[PDB]
Amino acid sequence: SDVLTVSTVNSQDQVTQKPLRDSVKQALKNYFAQLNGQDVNDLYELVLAEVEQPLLDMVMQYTRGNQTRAALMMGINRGTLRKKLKKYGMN
Amino acid sequence: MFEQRVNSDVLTVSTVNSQDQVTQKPLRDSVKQALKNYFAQLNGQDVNDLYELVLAEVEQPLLDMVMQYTRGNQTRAALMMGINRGTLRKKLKKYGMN
DNA sequence: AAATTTGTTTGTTTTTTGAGCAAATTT
DNA sequence: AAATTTGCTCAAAAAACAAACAAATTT
Repeated sequence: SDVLTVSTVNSQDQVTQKPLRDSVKQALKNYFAQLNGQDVNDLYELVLAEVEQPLLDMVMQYTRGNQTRAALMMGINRGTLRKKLKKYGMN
Repeated sequence: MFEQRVNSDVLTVSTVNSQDQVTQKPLRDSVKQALKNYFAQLNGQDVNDLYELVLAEVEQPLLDMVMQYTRGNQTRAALMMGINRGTLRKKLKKYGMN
């Protein structure tokens, strides 16, 4: 059904899958909960950055550091990959 | 004084630990363990679109949640997300959420 | 009655892109 | 020895943009 899921455990010690989107939801819920009233400036180019670093780190781990297949997997350009690596400093 | 808070820890997701103790680990790891498992129960398939798949998993809620928090007001959400109002409407239309 | 926010468009800039290429590196 | 992947440059096509509004809606 859903390809992107994380394990969870309920009180009765049952491990159990759940969509990733359900964490992100929680993630944020909590963020907002936190700041009472403090304007939020850059929420998009934040969460992105907290989701690209792992995607990158991991779809390189999986390709043995082959930037070319790396890109083919991610469906984006050999170039823009080198950029995104520079951005988080990985290349 | 203000204790430091790393970015790792600015977006967190509660988890149970080795001493069934409730700790608070970065979203990062969710995205991390999510892809680990996506590879595991994969094998050999042509995977040409991995970026977009992740993205459309992360954009949906970000929008889902930001809109609920501005009780419908785009102009804010857009300003709050640090993105052009046009491109907000674009993204919305993509997932519904109109 | 204001004032804001919506729904459009019109043009510019910033980003992504393919397609080349020598040099380096893996097979 | 051969195939490939890097690191770069170019130009082209595409996505994001800010600035303008009238019409709609909310303060």
